[PDB]
Amino acid sequence: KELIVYFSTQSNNTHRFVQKLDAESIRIPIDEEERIKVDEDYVLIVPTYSGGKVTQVDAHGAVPKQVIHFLNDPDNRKHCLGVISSGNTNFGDSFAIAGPVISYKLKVPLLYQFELIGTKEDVEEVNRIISETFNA
Amino acid sequence: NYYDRSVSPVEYAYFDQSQNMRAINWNKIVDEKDLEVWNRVTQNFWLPENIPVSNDLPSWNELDDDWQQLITRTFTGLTLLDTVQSSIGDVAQIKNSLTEQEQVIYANFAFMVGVHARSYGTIFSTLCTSEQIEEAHEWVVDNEALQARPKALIPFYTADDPLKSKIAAALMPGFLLYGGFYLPFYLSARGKLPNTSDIIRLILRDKVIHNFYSGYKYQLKVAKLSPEKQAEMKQFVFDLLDKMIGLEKTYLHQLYDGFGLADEAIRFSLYNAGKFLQNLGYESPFTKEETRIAPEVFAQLSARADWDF
Ligand SMILES: Cc1cc2nc3c(=O)[nH]c(=O)nc-3n(C[C@H](O)[C@H](O)[C@H](O)COP(=O)(O)O)c2cc1C
Ligand SMILES: [Ca+2]
Ligand SMILES: [Cu+]
Ligand SMILES: [Cu+]
Repeated sequence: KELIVYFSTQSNNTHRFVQKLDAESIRIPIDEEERIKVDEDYVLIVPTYSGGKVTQVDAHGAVPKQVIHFLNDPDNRKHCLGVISSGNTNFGDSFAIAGPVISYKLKVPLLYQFELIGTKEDVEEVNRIISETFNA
Repeated sequence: NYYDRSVSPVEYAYFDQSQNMRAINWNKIVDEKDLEVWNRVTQNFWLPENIPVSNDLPSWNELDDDWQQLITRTFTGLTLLDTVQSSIGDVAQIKNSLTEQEQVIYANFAFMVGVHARSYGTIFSTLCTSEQIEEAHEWVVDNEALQARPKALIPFYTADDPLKSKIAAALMPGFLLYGGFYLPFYLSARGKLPNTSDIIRLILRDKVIHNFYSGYKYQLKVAKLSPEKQAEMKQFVFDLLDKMIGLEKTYLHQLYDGFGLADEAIRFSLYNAGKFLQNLGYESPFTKEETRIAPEVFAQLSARADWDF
C-alpha cells in the first residue's frame, strides 16, 4: 500500500516529478472550493511558494493554501508518514521550506528535498526513501 | 463576449488593426499563475541603495589588485548581460504575450533587471576607483569571448520567431550569469564582500522567477504545435544550449585565468543549465557529480541545501 499525496500548481512541475515515481499518487485539487479524503498512509510531496520573503526568513505562504486545507482535516493529517518538499536553491534560505514547516506542524520526518521536475537521481532516491518509509 | 471580439493594444499595434482594443481586465483573469507571479515580483521590489556595501570595505581592501580587478571585470560583464535583457530581451516578450497580465509582468522584469545592472554601479561607487571602473568597461568592450554570448542571443529577440525569442528570454536569467555569480559566493564563503552577496541574493530572487515564468509561457505555446514541430523546438533548445555552454566555457577560462575558479564556476554554470532545461519541461542530462561545487560555496547560495491546528 505505497501511496503519494501531492500538490502541483498550473505549472505542473511537482505533478511531472510524482508521475515518474513508482508508487500510486493522489493530487490535492488546485480549486480552493474542492477537497479530498485519504484513508490510507501516504508520503506528502509539495512545492514552496513563500517567494523568498524576508522580515530573517518569512515562511508565510511557503505551504500552498490547498495543502493547509487538506492537512486541516484530522482524518487526512493522521495518515501522513512524512513530507518531501520542492523549490529552487536560487530562493536561498527560503529553498524548499514548505517541507520543514509541514515537518514541524505534523511532527513527521522531512524525507527529501528536490528542485522543479527532479533528475534521474531524485526519482531513484525518492523511490527508495518511500519504500523504506512504508516498510519501517 | 467583448474579449473574443477585441485585441490588447500591443496586438493591435504590431499584429492586427482590424479589431478595436480592450483595456487590461485584472477582475477576470485568464491565468491565475500570472497573478501569483505579478504579486511576488512587485512585493519583492528592492533598490541597491537600501543595502549598505560600505561594510565590505575592510574585506575588499585585504584583496590584492588582481582579485579587485577580477571582481570589477566579472560584475561589469554581468552589467552588460542585464543591460541586454532590460533594454531588448524582456521588452521584446511583451508583444508575444499569451495573456494581458503577462504584458505588464515583462514590463516589471525589464525594470527590475535594470535595477540589477544599476546595483553593480552601487557596489563599484563604494569600493572601486574611477580608474578600476573605466578599465573594466574597456575590458568588456574589447573581450570578444564575453561579447560572443549576448551577440548569439540578441538576434532571437529582434527576429519574428516568438518561441526562439522566449527560449533566449529564459536562457539569460536561467543560465548565462551563473558563471559570474560563482565569484561573490566563493568570496562570501571566506567572509569576503558579505554585503555584496546580499545584493546578489536579491538579484537571484528575481532571476529565478524570470526563468520560471519565461519557461512556463514557452511550455504553454509549444504544447499547441504538432509533435513534429515540438521535436524540432526541443532539438533547437539543446543545440542553442550546447552552443551557449561552449561560449560560456571559453569566456570563464579567460575571466578566471590564473585564479583556478574556472572548473567550479563551469560546474555551477552546468547545474543552472540543468534547471534551465527543467523549467522548459526537458529532462537535465547532467549528473549530480559533474554539476557539484564545494559545499561551503553552495551554502552561500542556500543554507537549506488558516492553519486549524
Ligand atoms: C511565485 C513563486 C514563488 C516561489 N517561491 C519559492 C520559495 O520560497 N522557495 C523555493 O524553494 N521555491 C520557490 N519557488 C519555486 C517553485 O517551488 C518551483 O517552481 C516548483 O517546481 C513549482 O512546483 P509546481 O509547478 O508543482 O507548482 C517559487 C515559484 C514561484 C512561481
Ligand atoms: Ca523555479
Ligand atoms: Cu575596481
Ligand atoms: Cu531576469
